[PDB]
Amino acid sequence: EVQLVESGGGLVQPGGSLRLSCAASGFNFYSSYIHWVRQAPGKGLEWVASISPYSGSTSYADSVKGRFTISADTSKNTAYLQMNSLRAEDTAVYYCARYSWPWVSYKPYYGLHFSAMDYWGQGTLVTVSSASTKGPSVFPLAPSSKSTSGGTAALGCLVKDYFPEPVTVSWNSGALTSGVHTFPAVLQSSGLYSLSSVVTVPSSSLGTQTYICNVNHKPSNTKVDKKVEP
Amino acid sequence: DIQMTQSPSSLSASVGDRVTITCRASQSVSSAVAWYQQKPGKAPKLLIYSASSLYSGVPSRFSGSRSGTDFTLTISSLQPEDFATYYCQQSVSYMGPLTFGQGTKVEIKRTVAAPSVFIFPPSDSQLKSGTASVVCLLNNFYPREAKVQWKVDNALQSGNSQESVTEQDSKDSTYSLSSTLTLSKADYEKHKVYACEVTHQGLSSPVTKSFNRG
Amino acid sequence: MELDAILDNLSDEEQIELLELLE
Repeated sequence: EVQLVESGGGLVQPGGSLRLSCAASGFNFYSSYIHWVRQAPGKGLEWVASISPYSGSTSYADSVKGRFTISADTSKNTAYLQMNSLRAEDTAVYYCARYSWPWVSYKPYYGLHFSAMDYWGQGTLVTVSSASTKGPSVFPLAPSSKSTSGGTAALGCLVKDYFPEPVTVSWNSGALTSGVHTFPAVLQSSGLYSLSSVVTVPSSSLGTQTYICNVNHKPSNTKVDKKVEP
Repeated sequence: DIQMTQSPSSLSASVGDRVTITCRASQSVSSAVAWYQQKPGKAPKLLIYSASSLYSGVPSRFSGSRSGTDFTLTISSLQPEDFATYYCQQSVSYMGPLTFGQGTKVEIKRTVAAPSVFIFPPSDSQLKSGTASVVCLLNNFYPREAKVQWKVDNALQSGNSQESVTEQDSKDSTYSLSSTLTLSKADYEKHKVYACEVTHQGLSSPVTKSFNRG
Repeated sequence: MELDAILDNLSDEEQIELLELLE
């Protein structure tokens, strides 16, 4: 069906450049407006740029004029955001989204109808930082000995000393999803991130049932599997 | 430029309540107003377009109305899965700047729930690297406010801890908290009892979970 | 009918004046 897949985000030093791409699948790309909308961590939505892909007409937010260039290839049904002179305040998740044409229509006896962003991509994270890429270390949070065997236990994994975000954590290669809490990372005094991923399991299962957290940090190409024993 | 002033910045309501979110445009935006719902870590989802039209597939409890420059998103029957940040957005300038509005965080109000408290010593693996992380977990509590105090051989700690809270659970409306105490391997081995003491409205008395290093 | 081609050649003020005529 309709899909927007974004690519090209990552870690970049201040003043550098990045190029985001957004590949559109299940709709007429010639008959759309494409927008880039960004969200800095924990902040609101900020429109960045718009393009009409066929006529190539563009619009930019004042925050990015002269630094960013939105473009589109109607052959590849792919829109692009070329970002130059990146600053720390450009750090955000960058979203691709779509207006179906027309922007506004008028129908007699029914009035005006304005298009809205009905399809958004999943977003791509852009981090503007001088800090260096580092893969994580994974440690078990072992379920406690201070314990009965008749109730609920908690176990988990500590994913520390990595940069940049994000980290994905699954349990038992995805087979265990209920009772999982993967916490927001906090930035340690090292300048690196650290988070915990915990699960509550039946206390009777421990030691028999195998519990592995699967940590993936794609920025560093790092995949670690940590088995968590008591 | 054209500003969307979105009032309340946040609100808390019970399941089934009627909730209204407001957006005032600094000047005329006609009916070029959309309403989006954003859950944590996900792209915004369109709820309302052209200020009053329900987007296809959206539950009927979401509706939008316009009076002049005032735009209202109404959630007539609040559901637990409606925990989210909502944003208005204007598009009255054809291929011109689109502006949003600061958002409204909607928390779901539920009965008081006490946290389940667990403590985790550092792995031998991490100690072999030279640092020690002691983790305290607070599971599935509600209200979100909670206090964690670390005590090492009964000495209160300060400055060596970092916290993180999950987003409100979309299904049971609870929170969870992770507190991490960081010590050097040497300072860690120079002490015995590591305790996490938790204060929360759902607990008659503060609850301590402890372990001994040996 | 589509209004985009019309609005593309109107000022912001002209655009809103047209849109308000069509309400």
